[PDB]
Amino acid sequence: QVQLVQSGAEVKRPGSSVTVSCKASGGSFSTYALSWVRQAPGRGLEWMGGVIPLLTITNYAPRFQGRITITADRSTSTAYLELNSLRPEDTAVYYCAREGTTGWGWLGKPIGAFAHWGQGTLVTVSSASTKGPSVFPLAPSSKSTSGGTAALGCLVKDYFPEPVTVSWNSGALTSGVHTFPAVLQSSGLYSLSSVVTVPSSSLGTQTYICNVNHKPSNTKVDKKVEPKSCDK
Amino acid sequence: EIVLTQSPGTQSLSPGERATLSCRASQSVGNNKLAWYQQRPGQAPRLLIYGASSRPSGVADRFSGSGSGTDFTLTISRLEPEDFAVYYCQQYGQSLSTFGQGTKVEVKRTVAAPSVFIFPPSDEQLKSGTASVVCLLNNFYPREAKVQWKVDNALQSGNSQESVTEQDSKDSTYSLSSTLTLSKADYEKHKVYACEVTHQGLSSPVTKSFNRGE
Amino acid sequence: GWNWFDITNWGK
Repeated sequence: QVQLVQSGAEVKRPGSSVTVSCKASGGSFSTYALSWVRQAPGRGLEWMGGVIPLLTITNYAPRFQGRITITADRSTSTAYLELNSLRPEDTAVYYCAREGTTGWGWLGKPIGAFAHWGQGTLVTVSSASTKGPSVFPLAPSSKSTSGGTAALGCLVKDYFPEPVTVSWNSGALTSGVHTFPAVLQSSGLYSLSSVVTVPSSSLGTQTYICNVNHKPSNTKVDKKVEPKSCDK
Repeated sequence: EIVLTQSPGTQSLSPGERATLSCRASQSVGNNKLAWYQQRPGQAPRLLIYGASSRPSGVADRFSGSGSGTDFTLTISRLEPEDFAVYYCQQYGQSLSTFGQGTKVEVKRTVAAPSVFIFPPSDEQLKSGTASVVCLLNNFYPREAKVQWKVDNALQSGNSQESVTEQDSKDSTYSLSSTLTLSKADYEKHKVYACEVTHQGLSSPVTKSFNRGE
Repeated sequence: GWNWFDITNWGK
């Protein structure tokens, strides 16, 4: 069985170079072609290049020729992708992928096409520094009280880097929950919202707490969201 | 460079329907080395077809590939729930391999207008000196939707951002969230904050608003 | 045409 394991997500400053590793086990590391494919957020797949270890035969896409180096370490069955002069547009998930084979086992005839993929590695090119988010309430509209559907949520803003996870009432509440993809603000920090719609009548027979977790900054907030009361 | 064109980029189909995806090459693909991959949100791509028509062991036989030269087709006999995803073709008939831009096969369902909600900034955030106004468009279909922010009826630009969820696995709708951000000081110079929504399911724009300090 | 993608086939 062929399994490809890549190094963890990494934040890289503009202009720097990044190195992503891919450790293989199973089949044959040396005799099958290993390629690298990336995918920027919301975009398609793009073949960057590949390498055949046995004879160190590299093959790069013109678009990356001059900024890329792909190497293979046969003693550890590890392949490496190096990308220089990083720009924000290089922010993407990078995958290594090995050619598939025909027949039973994993030592049959190579098929060229990519049958084995690593889990991917998110590379974020930015000048931002790690930062925990503030978690603000999106209070249920008082102009919906009796009967109907009410909406409430939490605004998790100004954090870096990705990712942030959000659950409601420690996972007991999932129906009607929508946790949106984060957006990257002009400041270079992220922001996301999580909302849930519920029966207006439940605003008095149930509490709502969004559980926010941002591991990099060790921010772990359990924010209770309730109707806002105002005088006059 | 061989350009692979996948058109249309999106196919809205019903569960169980048949599906045919086209991949056209700018020039002949060497030895029919055309491959198809499937990719679901958050997951890595998965090989479905290689050599234009060969299906690896493990891949459901409801997927089949045909064609040669410059015209290829991926056929899905019947769409199971897990088949709604994105499909990419790739040519490797020459050293410079390329992928098509992909075709998203989503679930077609009855039109549904969005439920719109507007949230003023929390007092907690105000104390910090910033003001975020959020607008939620909930459970709508099709995906196309548009949001316009109006403060005292003045159209806003450059101060808002939005994102959309993936199609819901249960009711096949989409949801969108948009945030309008202003400094506390600027927030207090205006009175009416409104979110105007347009969608195929609305015969006319839907506006939700609140007045600062009310 | 010398297809880099056909090299491992030749070697196999």
